[PDB]
Amino acid sequence: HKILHRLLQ
Amino acid sequence: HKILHRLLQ
Amino acid sequence: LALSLTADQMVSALLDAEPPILYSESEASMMGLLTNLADRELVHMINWAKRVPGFVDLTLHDQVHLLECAWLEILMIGLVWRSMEHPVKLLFAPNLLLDRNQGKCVEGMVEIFDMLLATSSRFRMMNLQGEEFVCLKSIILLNSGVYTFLSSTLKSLEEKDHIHRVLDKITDTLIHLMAKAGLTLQQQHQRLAQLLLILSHIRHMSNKGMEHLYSMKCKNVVPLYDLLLEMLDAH
Amino acid sequence: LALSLTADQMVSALLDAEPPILYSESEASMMGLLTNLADRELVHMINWAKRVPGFVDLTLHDQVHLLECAWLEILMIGLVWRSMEHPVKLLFAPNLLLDRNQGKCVEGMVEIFDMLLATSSRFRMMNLQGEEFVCLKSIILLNSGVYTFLSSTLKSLEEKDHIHRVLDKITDTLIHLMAKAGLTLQQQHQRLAQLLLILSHIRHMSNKGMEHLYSMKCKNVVPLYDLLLEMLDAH
Ligand SMILES: O=c1c(-c2ccc(O)cc2)coc2cc(O)cc(O)c12
Ligand SMILES: O=c1c(-c2ccc(O)cc2)coc2cc(O)cc(O)c12
Repeated sequence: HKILHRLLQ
Repeated sequence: HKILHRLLQ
Repeated sequence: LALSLTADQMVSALLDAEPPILYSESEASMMGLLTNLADRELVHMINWAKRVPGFVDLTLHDQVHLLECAWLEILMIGLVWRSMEHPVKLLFAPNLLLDRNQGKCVEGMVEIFDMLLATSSRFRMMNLQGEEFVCLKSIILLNSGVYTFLSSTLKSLEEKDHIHRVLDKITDTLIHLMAKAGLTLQQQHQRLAQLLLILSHIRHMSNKGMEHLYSMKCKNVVPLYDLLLEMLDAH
Repeated sequence: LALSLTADQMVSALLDAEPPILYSESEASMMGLLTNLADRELVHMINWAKRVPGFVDLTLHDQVHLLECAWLEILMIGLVWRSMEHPVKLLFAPNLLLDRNQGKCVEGMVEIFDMLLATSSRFRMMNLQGEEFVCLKSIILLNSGVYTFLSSTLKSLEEKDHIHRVLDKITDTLIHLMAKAGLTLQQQHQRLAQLLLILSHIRHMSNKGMEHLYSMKCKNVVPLYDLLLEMLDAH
């Protein structure tokens, strides 16, 4: 979830 | 499947 | 021929073919209650299917296929419909009204109870009508397994085209109902879409429910109910 | 605010936000090819999502949720769209055109390839347009995870209502497109229904595909592609 969260931010 | 087949017939 | 029925003849017929009301009769005990009820309902679902305009025009093999593909989704949409008037509760049977926390009796069940409750709340706020409900249930029966029909046979292809046309009629029927309900053309398109998109959620809950039932089955916590086992196996 | 966009502004915007075209770069080898492509596409899917009218109005937590719930269905609908013009083939990438039999390289894969091919054939016969395609893909993003949003928070409830209104607009947009395409009002309702019912099939194929990917993952035949593993885990 950390990568998804990063890319979305 | 035999019961289903029977009931449908 | 179902293709001749008028919108009102379609709805009235569907409403008259509704299955009768059945009463239900630890983790294993909970699973037993639900699977026992589903097994009994399946017998009546088969009788109901025969009366869905167009179903009997199909080959016995295709009738079997549709029912194998949509049975759980049909039990579930009937459940959310019955639960409409009972906020936060699931009315499995007149004598079986279960709260959300009741789903904790079984590992992994509260998850699906929440999705079911969510859909019910959704139909409530939308004020879904019974005329609409029966159309949706028939659409599920016809739509779920049609694209899994063989594509390697002319007859199968014609069977798919026939189902698609009957599905078109049901669509006209739903629009018709919203029309006389006083809805504008824009509200009709929007409501029809909302309903069909919910069917997508129901397919999801059904898939999740199926995986859950198979996993329990594997834990040998599912009674030997022959018809239910037949339908489960088909997946 | 997406709610202000006109039908044409909606479609044009969606068309301009389309992700770029990517090229792909035994049983393990096959799984590696597909999972590697999906991982790379996911990066672009996230960028695309940000441009879907209404997506960024949601809390970061809800954006994450929608993507976690619909990612595979979005990759799959894009795949059937690309495969339209290639009867019997699946165009994963310009340099990766696979036939049905190619699915036999992996246990359980031909089944899902057949469903994918079926949907593609379906979109072909229906002559699905790109304007429609982008609307459908956005609907999937917004609709899949909206009913899994928490119901235990006022903000979450407002988030669900917002998504539902944006979904209504997309519905008006689809009707609009079919209108200028010369379709009668009856043909419009019917086509809109056919499209939305297909989305239900796609959700099914996605669920089946997910179970397949997890099972392979368990057989340790899935490369360690971090983003793909993140999305898979979310299910
Ligand atoms: O919801 C159900 C039902 C069920 C029973 C009667 C209905 O009318 C509808 C669903 C049956 O078996 C299950 C079995 C499960 O493992 C999980 C479930 O959520 C269910
Ligand atoms: O179809 C796919 C895809 C895939 C890849 C790129 C796309 O554009 C669409 C689907 C990825 O991983 C899988 C993994 C599987 O186990 C089975 C599948 O069918 C797939």
